[PDB]
Amino acid sequence: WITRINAAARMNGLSYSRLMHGLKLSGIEVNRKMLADLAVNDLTAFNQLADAAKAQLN
Amino acid sequence: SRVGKKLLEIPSDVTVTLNDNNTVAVKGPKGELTRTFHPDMEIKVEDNVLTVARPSDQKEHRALHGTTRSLLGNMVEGVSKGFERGLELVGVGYRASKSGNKLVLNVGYSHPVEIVPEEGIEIEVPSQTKVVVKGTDKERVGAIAANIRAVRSPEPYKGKGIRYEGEVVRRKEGK
Amino acid sequence: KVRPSVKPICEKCKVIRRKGKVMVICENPKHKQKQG
Amino acid sequence: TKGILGRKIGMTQVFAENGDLIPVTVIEAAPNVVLQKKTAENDGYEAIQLGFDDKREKLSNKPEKGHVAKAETAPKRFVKELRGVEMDAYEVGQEVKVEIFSAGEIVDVTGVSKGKGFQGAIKRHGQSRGPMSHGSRYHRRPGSMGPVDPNRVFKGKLLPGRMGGEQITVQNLEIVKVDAERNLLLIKGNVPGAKKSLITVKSAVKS
Amino acid sequence: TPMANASTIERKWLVVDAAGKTLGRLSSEVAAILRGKHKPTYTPHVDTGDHVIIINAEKIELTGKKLTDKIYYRHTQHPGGLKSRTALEMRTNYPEKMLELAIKGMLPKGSLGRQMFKKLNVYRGSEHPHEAQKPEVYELRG
RNA sequence: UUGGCACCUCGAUGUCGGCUCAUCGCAUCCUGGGGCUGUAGUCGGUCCCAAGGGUUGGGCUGUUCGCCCAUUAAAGCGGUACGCGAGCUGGGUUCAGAACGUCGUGAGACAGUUCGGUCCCUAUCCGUCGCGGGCGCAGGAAAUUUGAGAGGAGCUGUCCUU
RNA sequence: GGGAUAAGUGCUGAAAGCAUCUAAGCAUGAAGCCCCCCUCAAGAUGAGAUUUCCCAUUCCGCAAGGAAGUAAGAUCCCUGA
Repeated sequence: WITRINAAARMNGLSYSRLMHGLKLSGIEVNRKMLADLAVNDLTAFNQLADAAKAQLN
Repeated sequence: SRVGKKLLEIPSDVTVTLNDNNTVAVKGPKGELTRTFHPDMEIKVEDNVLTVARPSDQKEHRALHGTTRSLLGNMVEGVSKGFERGLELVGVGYRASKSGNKLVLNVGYSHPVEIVPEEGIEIEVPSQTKVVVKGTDKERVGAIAANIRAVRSPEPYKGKGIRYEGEVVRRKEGK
Repeated sequence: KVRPSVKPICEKCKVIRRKGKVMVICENPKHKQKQG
Repeated sequence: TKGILGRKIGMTQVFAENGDLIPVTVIEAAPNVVLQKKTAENDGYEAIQLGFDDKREKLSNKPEKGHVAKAETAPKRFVKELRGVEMDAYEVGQEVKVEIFSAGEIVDVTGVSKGKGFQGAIKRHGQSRGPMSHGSRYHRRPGSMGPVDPNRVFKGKLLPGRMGGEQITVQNLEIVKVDAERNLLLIKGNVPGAKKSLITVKSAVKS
Repeated sequence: TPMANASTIERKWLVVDAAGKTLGRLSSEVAAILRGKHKPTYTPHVDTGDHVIIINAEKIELTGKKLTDKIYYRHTQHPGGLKSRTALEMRTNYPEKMLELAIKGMLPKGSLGRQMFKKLNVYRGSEHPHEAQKPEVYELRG
């Protein structure tokens, strides 16, 4: 599922090495890594979490 | 103690363009020469003055600095003067003439040697002894005469075969 | 000649590093050396 | 390069012009018919199929009966290409025969060699027999395969097999005469292939 | 019970132009697409390849001396019968074996490194008969 | 190579040398091509690149090696279980017999010598070299092909003219 | 024979005003390399090619599909080389 984050995180222009920093800051989100994956089954629910990532990437 | 900061003068009439990129096309009475230069060299053409404006200072650039000027300094003054070389046959059963435009040398090999010149190269036959090539490109003319000297390279005992004018062969006392 | 200690002998010898090979070139053709 | 193909018959001796003695083959190769012109505008390369030695209609099939329709002649057994003639001077339907050749044309000749059957290591490769006496049991046999450390036989170690049956070019022959009256070639020397096999008589690769 | 696709996957043809690019940094960018390291429905055993038709096979640069110092090796099973060849012979004669050998070196070998490799095509620039599949142009990430 | 050590094998890994069949590495004997020459031509020394090919018939001894006979463009080294015994020969070492010198009081001993002295195997698998039967190649068929790829060939001596 | 190369041999020219086979640029050069010469060869699953053939049945399964009879051709069987 770490590949299944980069196969979605790079759709929105981020990397897993940066994305999992974003979820650790903006939010203290303890999301399951199969379930921040699953957030792909119903995209763009994942992108709106990736939207939450980029706000503390600035 | 540089070369590419020297200047190239063109009074008349060897005209030079800035045909990009960067195919600097000489003209003139003799002909036209097209040396293609690598894109770091930024030639500034003043009033009858060709120059070199270098991009920067590295050993890549400095070794390419003086050359691109002094290729043109061979080119531009080659469409006014031309260039020529002097071959000097020393030997006994060794002689020279042309036939058609091949250069028939009866060098002491059991078959005569013929040297076909290229376009824009005129290898004169002045006499039995000397042979003169005449053209425009120094990297062609001297290179054609280098294709001639290796017919019979000069042996050190009796200096034989083709030989540039003038040239000092190191001499051995064979006994 | 070919040797790993390429040096000029007389002062008429130049040391010209052609092709990654420290060659010494001179007038007298018994100075003709190379490491290679 | 010109080339025709056909059967041979056998060997003769024909002396000529001197006190000589020439080993001469006899070839049936006339006449060939141009059946199809392979063209590089369609197939990439240039060739001409030639057919030879027409057969009766019981021996020929409807895929191949219609193949001779462009030349409009009888069905015909032996078909092969020839890459690649001077282009063209040929038309599909022109009866190529012996008339090209002469006494002096240097000629390569190809054909399928006389198959001798399953033969052992001496006869198939020129390998050498061991000692026939001195108590030695090793004779007639190929012997040592290879070393020990690679633990295998290297590919190419010669062994018994079926000798023959390949196609062999034999070069630089001299066509002696031309017999368009009898459809007969005459070639100096030995020509590969058994009695009555098919033989392609090219022109050589010279010089 | 996460999701793992099987025979419900749709494949999309691409084009990579290798013109002023190294060997070398695009093979690892074509392999990941052939293997499918960008579709989020990525299940590793199920042939996820949206696949690439390479154009300008005659134009590939590669830095350093490696036209003349990098040498291929295609050894047979015959003793000492290797046929080596420099890259300059392979850039001129046929580079169709240059890239396909590179991608076959990229992929996981087995029965996917055949199936990922059956997906790729290489065409010498710039003509390719794939009008009837319409590949979108994949510009590269660099 | 003579060695050191004793780490695979003493419920067995056959040891010297020949015959066959080779491959491979070049640190090259030639042959191709060159620098230097203390190279006048001739023939060399020496250093460079180069494995494609060739690299002999004996006498002697078990011999590898070695010397010598005569040729040759030359008669290269070296690895591959000092290649190769489920492919062969045992001529020696190292089975018992038998002697000789030497040693021991004696049985006997000796890398000191000599004459004689059962070399087993129906090929399972992988290899190798040939032959077939399926199947596939988006319908079945018959001919001729193209060539990605695989091999084979790759040696040279004289002589006459110039 | 062709084409690129080894060691050479260079023609130009700088950095380092001259010089300098090299760094940009162009050559020549070996029984070496790649072909040409000869053999295999589309099982080359990347299964290529062109030529000429036979045709586009009869029944079931509404359908996907399955059988039975058949053309082009071939095979068994026989005389053999």
